[PDB]
Amino acid sequence: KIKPKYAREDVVASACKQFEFRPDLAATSIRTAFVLAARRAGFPAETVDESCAVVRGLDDVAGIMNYLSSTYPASSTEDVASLAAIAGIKYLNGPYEAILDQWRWGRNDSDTAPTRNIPKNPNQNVFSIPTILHALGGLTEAECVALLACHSVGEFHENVSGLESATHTGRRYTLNNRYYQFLLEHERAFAPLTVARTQYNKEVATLPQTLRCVYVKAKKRQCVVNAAELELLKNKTWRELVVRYAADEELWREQFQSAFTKMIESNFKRLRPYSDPN
Ligand code: HEM
Repeated sequence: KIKPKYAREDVVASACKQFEFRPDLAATSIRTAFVLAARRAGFPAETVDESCAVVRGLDDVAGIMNYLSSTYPASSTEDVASLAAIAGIKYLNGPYEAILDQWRWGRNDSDTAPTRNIPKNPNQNVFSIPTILHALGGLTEAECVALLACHSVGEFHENVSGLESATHTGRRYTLNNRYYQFLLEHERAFAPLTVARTQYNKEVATLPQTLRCVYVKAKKRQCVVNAAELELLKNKTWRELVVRYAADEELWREQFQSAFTKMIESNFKRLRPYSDPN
């Protein structure tokens, strides 16, 4: 039955309206697509030292998801969640047109036991970034690198990373290739950041130790990036992709949409090609 009950653009439009009153939840909804995919792949995170696939800071997003599901019953919650992430990209002026046009449906709301992969080294606790990203549907290195431009939007939260009033790149509301340009520009100025225990970050059981920081200007904005994200700039092939995306927005948009689609389809079976229900 090539028969979704609803039009995918209606769900996207309904999520966008929510974002119009809660603009901050667009980027969190995008992060949620990664959280879900990382969890299906066996990489749920406990610490942002590994990735932002932590379960924390998603209450308000779950609020919107519940609204969308009530609004669109008969849809699976997983399908709705992927469309909300896509709506986040749209809201944040990101490239989403191919992702939406090629969107497939039928994601099973399975009741699957959470799994956590175990590193080969007994004294290793965090997985590398390539290990995690490649596993989100079998991504190429180009797709992995393309996906990280989601860090060009959103911000840090006290119950997730343990700090507030910081972003990756100094901006929050445009999802483009500025991420790559930012990393390359400030690569050598990033310094270790100590995240202190405060009365506001108690939800973060173990504060991250690998965060690094630059202050960018007539006031300074605190810009924060994982040491691991920066260390990849030392890898030849990774860096050439960062350099390339910094200069070639068109190429980046293509790879981004291809990666994002693989991610939101990863570890789902029997997804169905979309047909207009009308
Ligand atoms: C795999 C390595 C990754 C690392 C180390 C990492 C690190 C982080 C950190 C520290 C934050 C701040 C979280 C907070 O305090 O709220 C963040 C936020 C965010 N990340 Fe990641 N991340 C990774 C992967 C990804 C991927 C693959 C995506 C998208 C597909 C993504 C999308 C986002 C978005 C949209 C935000 C902002 C969320 C918000 O504003 O609520 N990240 N990331």
